[PDB]
Amino acid sequence: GSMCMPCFTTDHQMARKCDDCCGGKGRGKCYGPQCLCR
Repeated sequence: GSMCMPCFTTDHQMARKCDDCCGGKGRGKCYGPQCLCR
């Protein structure tokens, strides 16, 4: 699908994980339930 991985509000480190999925610092955004690569 569009998302690299989910974003869950209950994971306080979701932003870091989403960046990891998307290849590093600043590369992913949590937008609602989806981590999307910028």
